[PDB]
Amino acid sequence: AQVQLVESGGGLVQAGGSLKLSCAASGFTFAHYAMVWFRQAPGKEREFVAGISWSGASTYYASSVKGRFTISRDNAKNTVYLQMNSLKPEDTAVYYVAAARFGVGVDDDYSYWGQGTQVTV
Amino acid sequence: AQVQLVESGGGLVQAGGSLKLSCAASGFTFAHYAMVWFRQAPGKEREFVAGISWSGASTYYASSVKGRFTISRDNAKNTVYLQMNSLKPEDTAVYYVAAARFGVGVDDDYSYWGQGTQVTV
Amino acid sequence: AQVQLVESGGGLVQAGGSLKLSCAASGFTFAHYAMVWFRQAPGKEREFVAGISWSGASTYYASSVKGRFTISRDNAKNTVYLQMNSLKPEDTAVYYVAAARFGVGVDDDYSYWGQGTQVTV
Amino acid sequence: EFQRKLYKELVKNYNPLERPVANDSQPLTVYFSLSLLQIMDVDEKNQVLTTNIWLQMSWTDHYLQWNVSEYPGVKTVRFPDGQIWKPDILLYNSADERFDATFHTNVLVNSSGHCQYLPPGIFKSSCYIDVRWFPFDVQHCKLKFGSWSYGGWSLDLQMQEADISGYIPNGEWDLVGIPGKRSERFYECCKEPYPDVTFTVTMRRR
Amino acid sequence: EFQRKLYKELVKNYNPLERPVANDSQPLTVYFSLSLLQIMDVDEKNQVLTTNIWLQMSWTDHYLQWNVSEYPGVKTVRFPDGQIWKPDILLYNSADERFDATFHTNVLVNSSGHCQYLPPGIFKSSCYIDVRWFPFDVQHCKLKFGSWSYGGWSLDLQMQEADISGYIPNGEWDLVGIPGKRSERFYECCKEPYPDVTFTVTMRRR
Amino acid sequence: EFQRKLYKELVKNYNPLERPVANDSQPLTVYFSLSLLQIMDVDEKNQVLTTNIWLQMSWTDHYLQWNVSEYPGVKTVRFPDGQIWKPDILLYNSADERFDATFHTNVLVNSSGHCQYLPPGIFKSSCYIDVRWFPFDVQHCKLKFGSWSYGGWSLDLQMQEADISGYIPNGEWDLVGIPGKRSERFYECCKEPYPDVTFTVTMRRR
Amino acid sequence: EFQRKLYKELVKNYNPLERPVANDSQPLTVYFSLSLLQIMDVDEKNQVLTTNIWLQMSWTDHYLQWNVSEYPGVKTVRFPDGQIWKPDILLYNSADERFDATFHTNVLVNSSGHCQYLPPGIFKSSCYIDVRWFPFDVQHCKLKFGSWSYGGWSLDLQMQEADISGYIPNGEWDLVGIPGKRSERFYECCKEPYPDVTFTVTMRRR
Amino acid sequence: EFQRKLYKELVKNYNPLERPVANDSQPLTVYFSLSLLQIMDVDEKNQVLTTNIWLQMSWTDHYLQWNVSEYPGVKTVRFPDGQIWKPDILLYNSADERFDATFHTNVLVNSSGHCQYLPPGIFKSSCYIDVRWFPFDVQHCKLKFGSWSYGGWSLDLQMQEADISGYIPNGEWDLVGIPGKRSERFYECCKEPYPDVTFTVTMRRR
Ligand SMILES: *[C@@H]1O[C@H](CO)[C@@H](O)[C@H](O)[C@H]1NC(C)=O
Ligand SMILES: *[C@@H]1O[C@H](CO)[C@@H](O)[C@H](O)[C@H]1NC(C)=O
Ligand SMILES: *[C@@H]1O[C@H](CO)[C@@H](O)[C@H](O)[C@H]1NC(C)=O
Ligand SMILES: *[C@@H]1O[C@H](CO)[C@@H](O)[C@H](O)[C@H]1NC(C)=O
Ligand SMILES: *[C@@H]1O[C@H](CO)[C@@H](O)[C@H](O)[C@H]1NC(C)=O
Ligand SMILES: *[C@@H]1O[C@H](CO)[C@@H](O)[C@H](O)[C@H]1NC(C)=O
Ligand SMILES: *[C@@H]1O[C@H](CO)[C@@H](O)[C@H](O)[C@H]1NC(C)=O
Ligand SMILES: *[C@@H]1O[C@H](CO)[C@@H](O)[C@H](O)[C@H]1NC(C)=O
Ligand SMILES: *[C@@H]1O[C@H](CO)[C@@H](O)[C@H](O)[C@H]1NC(C)=O
Ligand SMILES: *[C@@H]1O[C@H](CO)[C@@H](O)[C@H](O)[C@H]1NC(C)=O
Repeated sequence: AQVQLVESGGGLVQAGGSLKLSCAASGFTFAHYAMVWFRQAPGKEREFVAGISWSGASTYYASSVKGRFTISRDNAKNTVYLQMNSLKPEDTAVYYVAAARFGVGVDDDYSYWGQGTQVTV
Repeated sequence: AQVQLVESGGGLVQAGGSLKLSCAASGFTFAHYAMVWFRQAPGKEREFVAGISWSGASTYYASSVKGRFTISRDNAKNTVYLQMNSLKPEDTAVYYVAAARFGVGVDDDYSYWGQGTQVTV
Repeated sequence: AQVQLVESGGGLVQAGGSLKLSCAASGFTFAHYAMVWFRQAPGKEREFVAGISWSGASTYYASSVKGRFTISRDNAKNTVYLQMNSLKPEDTAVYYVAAARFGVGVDDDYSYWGQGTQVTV
Repeated sequence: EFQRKLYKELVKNYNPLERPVANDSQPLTVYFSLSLLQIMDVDEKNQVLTTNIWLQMSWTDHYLQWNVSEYPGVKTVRFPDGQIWKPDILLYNSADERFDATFHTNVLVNSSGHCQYLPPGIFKSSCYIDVRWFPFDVQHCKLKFGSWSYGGWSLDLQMQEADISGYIPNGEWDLVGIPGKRSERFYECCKEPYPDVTFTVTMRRR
Repeated sequence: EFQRKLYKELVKNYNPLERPVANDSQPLTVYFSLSLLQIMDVDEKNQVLTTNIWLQMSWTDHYLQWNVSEYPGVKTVRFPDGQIWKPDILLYNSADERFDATFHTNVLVNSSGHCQYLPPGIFKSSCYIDVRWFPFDVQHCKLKFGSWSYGGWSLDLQMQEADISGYIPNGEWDLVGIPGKRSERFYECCKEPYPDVTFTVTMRRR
Repeated sequence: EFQRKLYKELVKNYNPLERPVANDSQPLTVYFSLSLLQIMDVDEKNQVLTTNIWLQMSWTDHYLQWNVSEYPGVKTVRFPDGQIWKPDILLYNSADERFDATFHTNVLVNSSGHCQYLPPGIFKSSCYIDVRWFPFDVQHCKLKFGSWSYGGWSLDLQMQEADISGYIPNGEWDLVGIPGKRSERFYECCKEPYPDVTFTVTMRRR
Repeated sequence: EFQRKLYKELVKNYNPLERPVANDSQPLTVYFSLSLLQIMDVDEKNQVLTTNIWLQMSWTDHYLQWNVSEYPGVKTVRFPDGQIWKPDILLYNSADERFDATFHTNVLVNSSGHCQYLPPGIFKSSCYIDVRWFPFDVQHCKLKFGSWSYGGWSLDLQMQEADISGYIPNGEWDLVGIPGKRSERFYECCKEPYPDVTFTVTMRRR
Repeated sequence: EFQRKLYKELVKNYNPLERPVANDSQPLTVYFSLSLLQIMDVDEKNQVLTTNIWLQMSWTDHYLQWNVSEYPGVKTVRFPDGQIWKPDILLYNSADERFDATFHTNVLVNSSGHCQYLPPGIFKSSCYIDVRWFPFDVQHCKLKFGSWSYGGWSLDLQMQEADISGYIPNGEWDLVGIPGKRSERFYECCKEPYPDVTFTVTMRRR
């Protein structure tokens, strides 16, 4: 067993350059679940950053950003990548992944939660 | 109310210490319930740390405490033990246990609460 | 729209002051809606103060406010009056009233909310 | 949408087990009248009669109120069974196994507040078919309607005249009249009347 | 509104699978009576007969109590099936294509608490017809009522006299009397008895 | 997956007992066309007849719209009985004990489109079997269909010709045809009308 | 109180679709016994037979346990039809329209103990009435009970002898005995011994 | 333990109105096979016959998946009626008053997802018995099964060979066999097939 979702990236770079982070899976099947990204800040509670479906092509984003982030997923590596381009100083928070069964990205239930990584431009 | 719980053990090491927390209860049969450990920080939500089912072999660890913290239960002695090794200085909080009916340790509807002990590192 | 809930009666008074807090509303029929006073302070979330039924009989208060304040309403003018007497320094908070359908003052599901009239001592 | 807003707002606190009235001491007026549209079988001396009747119940509610200026267009509000209070007025001397013949139907409500309940039914009642004085003998059969739990200073069952329409003239029996009378089944020591309505159907032969 | 407040407050914790009593070990007392209204028929070859019976169960509740001084107006409250406790008293020797012909109805409660449950019923039960030898033999048919699961130290089922008010005289049989008796049966190995009520219907012929 | 999202998204606020129309003053169009598959029996002189009929309903909805460009695959959705609005159009001269003998069916919706509700049923209707001449005469029975709670300025019920599909030739009665007629009759004190649809089944004998 | 506390606490995590057992590999044991009270009719050539039977199913549940030391009083708890698990033991060669005449009843539990699920009913079951060898021939009719979904390595359904209590001697048929036998049915690809029970009723004439 | 975890965690997002498939364009294969057990009666000129039939429906599901390594023990999960998708397959030329004689049953699933939905039932269906040329002639009665809402490019029905099991040798009619074949009734609108299966039962006097 020992189901865990570890996160990395350690992004503390200044605004403008780039950021790239990845996730990993341990116990559950990666071809039957869907992952979404949640942002949590010391003043805020939760934001639906972006999400992808189990099928492979259902990329959904938030109204806050439409052309600054992008997502990708790989099943052989058992990982998902998030790319953060054109860093701005307004978004500084801790990112963590919420896992769920067959879904789309819009409001959904969750069964497994992941680790939090601190990002501050 | 004959269903209260008590703790045994205190932790104030600087870092990288070892500890053995012990918990026990009475008033209900210690064979039809499972025990889970919970941590509360000054300002934060409640987080799940370690758990074990009533059967005996369903050990569950959080994602950040995989290879460090271990848990066990003695049915004849009516006790539950939590052994901590290679502690990090970021674990400063109050630990209290919660019981539940036949379960596994994953999210559930707990019945009996207790009181916590403070660990400062 | 057209459901404006307006209040008045700001005050900065120590103990021993008499206040005539006034609230008014429009849009809905005033003779078919009960009203209740709620308190919100930074240290807490929300608490009961006092309420009336849709007829004018059997007003309800709280344990800590059994004496002191009184509440009244007249159907022909669209006004709600709260007579506040013998102030104490603990009533530092906002006073936004709530309106529901035919009710009993005690807890009920509300339909129309109001705005704040923060009063501090 | 006005329809959705009205439907959402009208059911905030409407526990369906309550009697709607501004003052609970005051009784409630309910208008009752039936309309028989067909007769299926009077049968032999087995003491059973089958009739096809549509009921008609009306009353005034004080918890469904609004005015049209706020909500243009809407004038009728329809509620199914379960979410709206309805009087439980039944047939006392019923012989059906289910004991009830009402096909539950939606209830209509007007702006100011009124209710109309029109359930159809095939009622299998009890009578005394004992015409032994040669074939030609008038037979009077009774239908007894009334509340089963409510009674006295709570619901005063008011009566309206019956309806004489499209009776499908039969070839074996004919209707002379349909009188209806309200009576009281007061017990020994109650100090509170228990009303009921009895309808009489009269038929000799054909 | 007082009635609405009472209905909202009274159900704070009333898990319907409870036995209302202050002392759990102490038994409850339930009073039982019936009222015969008519007899329909009794076929010959098969052992079965049909009767028209209105039951009457009365008990004392403990979790449903208030005092009318604070709550003017309401004096009686009604609860449907599903939210209130009702003892399961059934007919043992039933023969219909169903084990329960009761048309459920609301339960009435007053003041400190006293529940009256009045179900109607067209009951069809199996009798012992072996009096074909003598046409003028009185037939004692049995109606056996009692609890199905509750019994002993929990429900002390009492018995009240039957009723004669109204009978719709039959054209083939005549009532002679309606005796009733409570009986007990002892389990295999236990001190808890099981009570039941047996009513004997006696008719000779006509 | 797309079907799951569509199902979860289309039922955000769809109070089932609403009337979905763009305008609250504009009425709504419903099309009605039954299809008779067989007549089971004309029965005895009780003026009852048993027939096998599949009804048909069509109407337009305003709260169920999407664009199929971004949802490849799924083009038709279906809803069970209870969550989707369905008009209360049924038979008037019903002689069945349960009144409505329809086996409820799922409702089909296409794109930003209409609904189809195909119920099958065995209808026990009553007509005027009183042949003027000797028993061998052409009898015309009438089947009435219309709304019960909805009527006038809300549902302008329209008629379409019936079907003459496989009729399963019976052995003792032959039909001539099945015409229908829409009638805006029963214009009462209320300004709005009360539309109805009456179908005629004519048969002499074999 | 004790009753409220126990009833609220017993259902914390009791998904009703479970198979209570400490170890998922070990099967569960259910005990089955029936009591035949009366025989209704042998019916016509249709090869169908009607009886009156009360079944009795018992099993040990490992999710309803406590001890009376800290809960004085409570010794028997009951659960309704829908929230407590019940085995689905049915009649294989059933001929009733509904296929199941069982009048569902509450499930009884004692302390940290097992359950009893006594259902009553009347069963219309098919047979082979082909004793035309000679009118005086002993007919053997079979009642086949068993699980419908569960079977093999999960439910080792056993058998207990039936009852010979006051079986209302019939006027046309008399029985010699009611033996029963457990049987097994092998599968195409499996070693799981799918069990079943067959009860034989033998009668010559009277 | 593991059983409860699986049962609770498997139904997180399972809107029961779904059509489980990986791709919304690919249709779904449903295997159909029936098994008749007995013939009760042929009735009279109404042209209707009664039969006892157990259906057998098999399909493959994609949202019910796991592997037993991490869930030791449990190998078959079972779901009740309502929480699991079931194809809406029934009989077209049904003559019963209820239109559905299926006694609903649980659904069995295994690790990969294959399902079985065996319902039992008593089917009263119409036929055509008008063989005037020769009173002693073999009669071919047709049973037409197929979907009611789904059709074309979404659910492609496939047929398996029927069952010739212990069909209770009758005493008046004997059958030769039960051939069956798939048919299509493709409509004019669009080019989406409308599949169905037709089973012919051929019987001659005995
Ligand atoms: C009953 O349970 C209580 C739980 O505290 C225990 O102390 C007691 O010994 C138990 N008694 C028996 C007879 O098991
Ligand atoms: C409708 O009710 C509102 C609320 O009381 C009121 O302001 C308005 O004048 C009313 N309109 C009419 C026509 O009475
Ligand atoms: C209701 O009627 C009673 C009857 O006298 C009266 O005393 C009371 O003032 C009325 N209004 C209420 C109770 O609000
Ligand atoms: C209940 O009844 C018993 C009778 O023996 C008595 O001893 C006890 O005090 C009563 N009250 C309880 C148990 O709370
Ligand atoms: C009714 O109950 C209330 C609440 O305990 C009490 O204050 C009041 O005195 C009671 N009145 C009577 C007449 O018992
Ligand atoms: C509905 O119809 C009326 C009458 O023509 C029109 O005035 C109104 O604008 C339409 N639309 C609405 C009310 O939304
Ligand atoms: C449906 O609407 C969306 C957004 O308005 C648009 O992108 C899409 O092309 C539309 N589909 C069709 C078939 O017009
Ligand atoms: C349960 O049964 C299995 C079967 O081999 C056994 O290995 C195991 O020890 C048993 N006990 C458990 C799993 O607690
Ligand atoms: C589904 O099938 C279509 C065509 O058959 C194909 O274009 C698509 O990529 C497939 N997968 C999907 C839609 O996820
Ligand atoms: C079966 O489940 C186990 C559980 O850890 C996993 O390791 C294994 O990969 C699974 N097998 C397949 C084929 O997914």
